[PDB]
Amino acid sequence: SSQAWQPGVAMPNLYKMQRMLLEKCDLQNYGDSATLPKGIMMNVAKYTQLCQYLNTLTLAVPYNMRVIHFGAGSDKGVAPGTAVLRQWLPTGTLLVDSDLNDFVSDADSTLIGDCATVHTANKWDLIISDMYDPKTKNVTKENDSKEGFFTYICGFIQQKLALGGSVAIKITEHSWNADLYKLMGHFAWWTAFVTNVNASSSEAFLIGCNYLGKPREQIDGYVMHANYIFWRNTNPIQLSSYSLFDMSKFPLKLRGTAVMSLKEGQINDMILSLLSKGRLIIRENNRVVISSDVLVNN
Amino acid sequence: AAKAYKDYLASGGQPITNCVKMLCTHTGTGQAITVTPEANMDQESFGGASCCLYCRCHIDHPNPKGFCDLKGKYVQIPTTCANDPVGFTLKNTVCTVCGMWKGYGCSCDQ
Ligand SMILES: *C(Cc1cc(C(F)(F)F)nc(O)n1)c1ccc(Cl)cc1Cl
Ligand SMILES: *[C@@H](Cc1cc(C(F)(F)F)nc(O)n1)c1ccc(Cl)cc1Cl
Ligand SMILES: Oc1nc(/C=C/c2ccc(Cl)cc2Cl)cc(C(F)(F)F)n1
Ligand code: NA
Ligand code: NA
Ligand SMILES: [Zn+2]
Ligand SMILES: [Zn+2]
Repeated sequence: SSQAWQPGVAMPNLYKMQRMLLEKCDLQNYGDSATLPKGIMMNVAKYTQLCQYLNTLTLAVPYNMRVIHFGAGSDKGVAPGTAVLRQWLPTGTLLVDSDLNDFVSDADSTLIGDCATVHTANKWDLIISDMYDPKTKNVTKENDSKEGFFTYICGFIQQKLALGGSVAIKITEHSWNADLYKLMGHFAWWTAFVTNVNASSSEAFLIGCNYLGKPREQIDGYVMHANYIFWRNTNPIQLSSYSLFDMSKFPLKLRGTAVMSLKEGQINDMILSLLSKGRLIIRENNRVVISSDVLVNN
Repeated sequence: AAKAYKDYLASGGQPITNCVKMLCTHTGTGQAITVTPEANMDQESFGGASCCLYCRCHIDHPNPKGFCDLKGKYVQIPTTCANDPVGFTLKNTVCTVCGMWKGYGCSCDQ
């Protein structure tokens, strides 16, 4: 039970290699709750454990790193997740957050509205998503791949994520997308990570580490989601907030990762090697401009 | 400004809630407003924007340029006053010398 001192649990490799059929998610610990430190909310605890886990990976961390956070608005109109990200990220890191409804944030810039109304030509080094629609869960119908904001997430990754960049996208039993799992195979490494504080939920963060811009491995998203549920159904995770009490090593270490603009024909096997180790980011470094569309009508 | 909030609390109103409290070591410098949580053993750290009356109420900030000194930062609040961060920040003022709250860390008058 040494997992209880971890920030969470990552899906073991052997589970990723199965060919399971999708089944209903039935968690043994479904209904339990972890004991959070006094006055700490779940959204802060959850993001703290995600960042503690991301610290163990080979994230590229360049100067003036660029991070974008989707589905950042809470019901109360604030942005707890954004507050944790800004705590975690090196000072001066550009942080932009976004959601469908208005909220107050610590981000450098906040975008309100859906994908079709926001645009940028700039590339990003890290994408975090907590976007989730509770109405997606419907146990009376078949649990198929969801094609709403997920299609936009996939498009954003393939067009606006810098080579060497990483993502952490929130999924659940019912909130998932086959193409997103497939796109996990375009990273040097990937996993599905479950926070210890929210282990009673089917929620997980699909983490793609070091984007290669091409399929390193072929992943069938339908199968992999089934594999994810199989793992959750057969591996009870003990609810734990233990990792929250030791924040001494929390800040993301500055690596000063090199950024450079390379032509597609210049991306060779040795560049891929650098990308895969979190030692290189490929994108331009122009002024960051975000556009917001407004439908005008009388 | 404080004007109305103080009267709201004086009458017996509910202090603004949902201020974002952060996890931290509680071994920080203890300064009032910092780029990262700096709560000491007698303080709590909160996300700045959530503790700012102006940001929360979506009203302009009292500054010709409209600069917010909380948004994007962390505010340290004495644990004894953590039940109302917005109120505490309004009522108190930060020391321009040591960057500590007056009567809550600042000892420049000794
Ligand atoms: C701020 C409450 C408030 C609103 C107004 C306004 F409506 F005139 F703009 N003025 C003052 O002074 N105060 C507030 C606090 C917390 C939440 Cl969740 C929402 C609001 Cl609007
Ligand atoms: C904090 C004021 C305060 C409260 C206590 C208590 F714990 F005994 F209640 N002790 C001390 O020393 N100080 C405070 C200040 C200003 C505002 Cl607007 C609100 C609060 Cl909670
Ligand atoms: O082109 C562009 N897209 C977006 C956001 C897409 C999106 C994807 C998934 C989800 Cl869940 C929500 C959104 Cl909004 C954002 C930007 C900009 F913000 F950088 F300008 N620029
Ligand atoms: Na930080
Ligand atoms: Na004040
Ligand atoms: Zn403000
Ligand atoms: Zn002083």
